[PDB]
Amino acid sequence: DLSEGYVFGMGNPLLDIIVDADDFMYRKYNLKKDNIVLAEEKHMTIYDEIQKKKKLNYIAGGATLNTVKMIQWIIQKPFVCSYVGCIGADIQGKYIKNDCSALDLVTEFQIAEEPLMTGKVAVLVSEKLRSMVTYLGAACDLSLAHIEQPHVWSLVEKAQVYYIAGFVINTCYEGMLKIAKHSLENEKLFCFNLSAPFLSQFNTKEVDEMISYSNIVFGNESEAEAYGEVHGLLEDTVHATARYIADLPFADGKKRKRLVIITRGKNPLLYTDSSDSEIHQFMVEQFKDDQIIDTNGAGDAFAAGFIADYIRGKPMITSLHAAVKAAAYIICRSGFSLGSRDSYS
Ligand SMILES: Nc1ncnc2c1ncn2[C@@H]1O[C@H](COP(=O)(O)O)[C@@H](O)[C@H]1O
Ligand SMILES: Nc1ncnc2c1ncn2[C@@H]1O[C@H](CO)[C@@H](O)[C@H]1O
Ligand SMILES: [Cl-]
Repeated sequence: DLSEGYVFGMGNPLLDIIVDADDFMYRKYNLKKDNIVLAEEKHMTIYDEIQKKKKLNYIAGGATLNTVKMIQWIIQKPFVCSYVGCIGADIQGKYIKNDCSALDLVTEFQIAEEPLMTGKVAVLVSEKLRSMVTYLGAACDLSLAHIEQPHVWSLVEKAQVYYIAGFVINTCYEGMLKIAKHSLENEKLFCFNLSAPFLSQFNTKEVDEMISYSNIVFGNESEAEAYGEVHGLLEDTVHATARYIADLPFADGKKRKRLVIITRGKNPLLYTDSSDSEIHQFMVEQFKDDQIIDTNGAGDAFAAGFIADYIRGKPMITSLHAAVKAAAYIICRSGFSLGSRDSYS
């Protein structure tokens, strides 16, 4: 029985535009496998280009939004989760706003001044490669002033659990930092995600600072390798990274338990904490090739699945199984599609 607004999240509300991309698209825009890049000017043509293609799938995205709204979806109790993001005054943001409302996710969306449109992600799907080109758009306009509003900040004060992806470093770092400081101050549960390799590479200061406030840190193999290399962890990078992140001092220099979970695709995930001396591996659900529909958002679902159980008192191993289940459910679906709740289990 969790109170209303028990879980709070802020991030980038984005519209995923999923397309069966031709192979030349990856060479043309210099896109890499399973990677994500913020759109530069040289990428801008990709949005009108994929628009000329048939069978586009428009579906609400945003890493933080995916996770938080699935937690709300899993819990089934109305208004247990609340989300804050910046959309634009267009039909895309209206769709995202109604999508959240449809599953009882409380939202205080900031609206970017026209004509700044809501962010969009070009999800290029092919048999050989999957890659994302993200245009943040309105999501950048997410301000501290909006968060510091009385009616908006009240959602933060009532919350006992926070989830903020590393992606929000590029849009509103002062906001997520102010909340992280509040969380650690009131001994709350702060959950953070490494989100992408480029964040550890180009925003190393912000990532490490967030970790110092985080009680639970999520990451995958590529993010662990990128993080480890930047921190000079040359030998056994992935394991050394998990240990390093768990062992980092908190901001107030107090002794707390920070949980770290590194996912590794089909391979067993790793986990440990600041008290544990060992790094444990946890096996994952095995898939046949024709069973895998779309792995995009699997990591977002994993976090949702774990947190939803963990904050309800479920043991570590039990919560890990729920996390895999959430990810596996998304894998069998195209985009971050949350179907009827009755068909989950
Ligand atoms: N190919 C896969 N086979 C089985 N599980 C997967 C696969 N890809 C992703 N997952 C699940 O989603 C989580 C996150 O995946 P990843 O972002 O690739 O590390 C994993 O820990 C698994 O629970
Ligand atoms: N820069 C970003 N900020 C927030 N979410 C993102 C970003 N790039 C991709 N995503 C989202 O990540 C999800 C995949 O985990 C997709 O739904 C996509 O919309
Ligand atoms: Cl986000």
